[PDB]
Amino acid sequence: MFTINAEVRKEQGKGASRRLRAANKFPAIIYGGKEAPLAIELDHDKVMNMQAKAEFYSEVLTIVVDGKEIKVKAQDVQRHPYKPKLQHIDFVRA
Amino acid sequence: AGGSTRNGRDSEAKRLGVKRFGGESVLAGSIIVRQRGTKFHAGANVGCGRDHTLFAKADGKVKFEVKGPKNRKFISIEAE
Amino acid sequence: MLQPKRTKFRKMHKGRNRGLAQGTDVSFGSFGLKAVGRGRLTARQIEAARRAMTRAVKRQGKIWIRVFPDKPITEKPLAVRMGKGKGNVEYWVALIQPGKVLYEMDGVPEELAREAFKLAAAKLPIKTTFVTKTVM
Amino acid sequence: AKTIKITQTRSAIGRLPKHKATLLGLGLRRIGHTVEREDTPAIRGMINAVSFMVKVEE
Amino acid sequence: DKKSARIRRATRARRKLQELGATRLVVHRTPRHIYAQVIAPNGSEVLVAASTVEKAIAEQLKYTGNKDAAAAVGKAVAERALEKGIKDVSFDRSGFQYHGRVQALADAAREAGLQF
RNA sequence: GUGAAGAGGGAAACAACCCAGACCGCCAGCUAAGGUCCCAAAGUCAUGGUUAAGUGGGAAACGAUGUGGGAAGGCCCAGAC
RNA sequence: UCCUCCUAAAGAGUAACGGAGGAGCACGAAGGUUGGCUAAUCCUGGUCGGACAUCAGGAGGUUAGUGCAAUGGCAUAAGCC
RNA sequence: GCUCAACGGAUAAAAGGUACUCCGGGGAUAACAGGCUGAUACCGCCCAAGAGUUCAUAUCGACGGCGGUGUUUGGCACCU
RNA sequence: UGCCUGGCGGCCGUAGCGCGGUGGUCCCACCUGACCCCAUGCCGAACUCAGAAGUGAAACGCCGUAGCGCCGAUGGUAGUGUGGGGUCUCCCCAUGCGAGAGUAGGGAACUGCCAGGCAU
Ligand SMILES: [Mg+2]
Ligand SMILES: [Mg+2]
Ligand SMILES: [Mg+2]
Ligand SMILES: [Mg+2]
Ligand SMILES: [Mg+2]
Ligand SMILES: [Mg+2]
Ligand SMILES: [Mg+2]
Ligand SMILES: [Mg+2]
Ligand SMILES: [Mg+2]
Ligand SMILES: [Mg+2]
Ligand SMILES: [Mg+2]
Ligand SMILES: [Mg+2]
Ligand SMILES: [Mg+2]
Ligand SMILES: [Mg+2]
Ligand SMILES: [Mg+2]
Ligand SMILES: [Mg+2]
Ligand SMILES: [Mg+2]
Ligand SMILES: [Mg+2]
Ligand SMILES: [Mg+2]
Ligand SMILES: [Mg+2]
Ligand SMILES: [Mg+2]
Ligand SMILES: [Mg+2]
Ligand SMILES: [Mg+2]
Ligand SMILES: [Mg+2]
Ligand SMILES: [Mg+2]
Ligand SMILES: [Mg+2]
Ligand SMILES: [Mg+2]
Ligand SMILES: [Mg+2]
Ligand SMILES: [Mg+2]
Ligand SMILES: [Mg+2]
Ligand SMILES: [Mg+2]
Ligand SMILES: [Mg+2]
Ligand SMILES: [Mg+2]
Ligand SMILES: [Mg+2]
Ligand SMILES: [Mg+2]
Ligand SMILES: [Mg+2]
Repeated sequence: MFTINAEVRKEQGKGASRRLRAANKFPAIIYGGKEAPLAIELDHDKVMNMQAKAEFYSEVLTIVVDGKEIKVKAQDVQRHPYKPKLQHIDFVRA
Repeated sequence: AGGSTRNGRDSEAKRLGVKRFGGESVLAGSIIVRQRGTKFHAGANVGCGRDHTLFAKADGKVKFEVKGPKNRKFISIEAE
Repeated sequence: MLQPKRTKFRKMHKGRNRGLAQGTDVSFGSFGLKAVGRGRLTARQIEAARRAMTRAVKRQGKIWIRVFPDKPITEKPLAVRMGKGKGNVEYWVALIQPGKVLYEMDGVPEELAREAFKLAAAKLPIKTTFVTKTVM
Repeated sequence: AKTIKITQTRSAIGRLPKHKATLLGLGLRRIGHTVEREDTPAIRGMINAVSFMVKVEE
Repeated sequence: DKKSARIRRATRARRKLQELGATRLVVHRTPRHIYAQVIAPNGSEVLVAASTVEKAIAEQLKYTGNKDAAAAVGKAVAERALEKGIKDVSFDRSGFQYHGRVQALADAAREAGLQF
């Protein structure tokens, strides 16, 4: 089981996403179902450790945003081209 | 000393293109497009020349539009 | 030495080598040698690094080569002035962007692939790194 | 009447011709020249275009 | 197949009348019946129509798909067109040969008063 | 875009770089780039860190228990190294 | 000297002893119009007849064709009778 | 009626030599040398397949890679 | 008004293919015949004419079906205008624009005029 803590992005775009990855974070999005897509932000080192397991990309994950748990699955991940880092993750609502 | 070439040539630029754009009021007979083929096609009140030149048969504003099943580009003169 | 058999044209512009790469993930095999730097390689550098890892695995396992040198590089001869046509095609390169997986390998352990890709990377001008097959 | 103060704070020597025309449209002439213009979107667009070398005072 | 080749055979003069702005008479021909309709230059609505499927025309006839039926149709559509004030049209053969029942129809419409 | 056809201040000196466009005069003031120990105008300013190489104040592949910070890990008072 | 493409930086235009190719004609029908038609290639079967003549069906759907270079066009065919 | 094709066509009609040479000019343009550069050259270094009885690194060092100097052959044509 | 069908359009693949099913009162289609109108570089195949015995087999139309085709966000990424910066063959920062591909998902078209048939 993986429990991830997230925060709703106050601002979006290229400059913001570069600036989060400056401040050791990275954006993600939760989508799927009838609910609207949710633009979140994660801590990079936690999720980078959690993703080393295939359990991460197989099991159902709990994302806590505003104290609201969301069971999702890792649909797709954008990785850094030559560094062991994460750019962005798509989460599908289970 | 030595060398040569075989690739020195090129031809003159024929100044094709779109001479009057959309929403641009023209007189009758005004050349809209010069072109080789029918990259565009003649719509309403627009004639096609010998060299596939698109000219206005009437006066009014140019309307670019895509019609037909093949999504071909037609040029028409709206009335005004 | 890798080289296109036919080409539609004999010569090519110098171009540029900006942008990020596309062959980023380890597609086929298990271990990969990923380019970090930027530049152009050649068929000689490719074949030398292939030899160094084929010998380092003692032809055990399977090696993919993801790149192919398709860009011809011309040079003018010595004591020839700067005019009078484009120079003659001398060798072939592959433009390498950061992130390009250059080689892949499987059927061997990880440590053997490390020492093989290190022996190969000593023949290559660009700075490389070692990567593994990521799930997703 | 929703009018603002615009003050040229940098020089216009090596700047683009389009920026020089924008400063002429604002009526700015020299540095430190404080001018008083109405607040329209067209004015705000010129200020957006030369925001590096003016200082708008609301 | 045959339907498609008839359409290909017709779609040149149809597009030509489309750019001519011509009010157009459309003939359609079957082995049993023959159809006619006068179409506005927008091509989206009709003005008059006649056929051998109508009872008022078909009951006066022997067989619906002969030349005598085709002349009675072109006469009826001409009398309806002149009733509605439509006089000058352009005949669209709709990929048929101008021959036989089609020619007898257009000759009947010319004789009744249409102008093409 | 500048020079050419454009001076001034700065980059030691340095047409073309940075700031900035010289009507004239003044033993007045504010600033730009760039700077503030002395040559040489102005902070030996403040606070918190890093560097020990005169690095700063010239250079690569590569090499190395230099050193600072961070996240994780596997052995361990059932006694680790 | 002329034509076509790239260079040419999504209007036009744009240079080099830059990269690649052509033209210095032909046609009294290879023009006009009306009417009609629709390719390449492959598969199977079939007398001489064979990888490949002609014939019949099917796949395919313009990968063909355009008097000649290339580019852009072309099914309403500008292609073919 | 012109391959006036040197194709905006100097004339209807035209090839060469000069170390016997001369004038006007040019560092707008070459040779010498300087300068920039450093492909080449030279000097180093990296990896280490191998050779060296065994043994990569005593001595060499394939395939390939990174630099330095300004020293050759050259490039440009900034001074004269 | 409902259903079905034919014709002419609009639109131009969420509209197309495929697979399965289904239709014949009318319509349509095949279909019968051809001395004639007309036709075949031979051939009533086609074109055409005179018809209506048969069949919906084919074709067409309709219904269904996600094997495709097609459409397609959100977020991010690439790029880039201006300004600024660096270790300057390439990148970064502020700001503005913002893809393509891909993902979720959608999706087995919609609509107008006239006419006819059967029901109502
Ligand atoms: Mg930006
Ligand atoms: Mg000056
Ligand atoms: Mg100065
Ligand atoms: Mg200096
Ligand atoms: Mg000075
Ligand atoms: Mg300052
Ligand atoms: Mg002082
Ligand atoms: Mg102090
Ligand atoms: Mg252009
Ligand atoms: Mg442009
Ligand atoms: Mg022809
Ligand atoms: Mg025709
Ligand atoms: Mg055969
Ligand atoms: Mg001449
Ligand atoms: Mg000339
Ligand atoms: Mg002598
Ligand atoms: Mg002299
Ligand atoms: Mg000179
Ligand atoms: Mg010499
Ligand atoms: Mg010299
Ligand atoms: Mg040097
Ligand atoms: Mg060298
Ligand atoms: Mg030994
Ligand atoms: Mg050694
Ligand atoms: Mg060697
Ligand atoms: Mg020297
Ligand atoms: Mg030299
Ligand atoms: Mg020069
Ligand atoms: Mg000198
Ligand atoms: Mg079916
Ligand atoms: Mg028949
Ligand atoms: Mg059936
Ligand atoms: Mg987007
Ligand atoms: Mg998109
Ligand atoms: Mg569909
Ligand atoms: Mg269907």
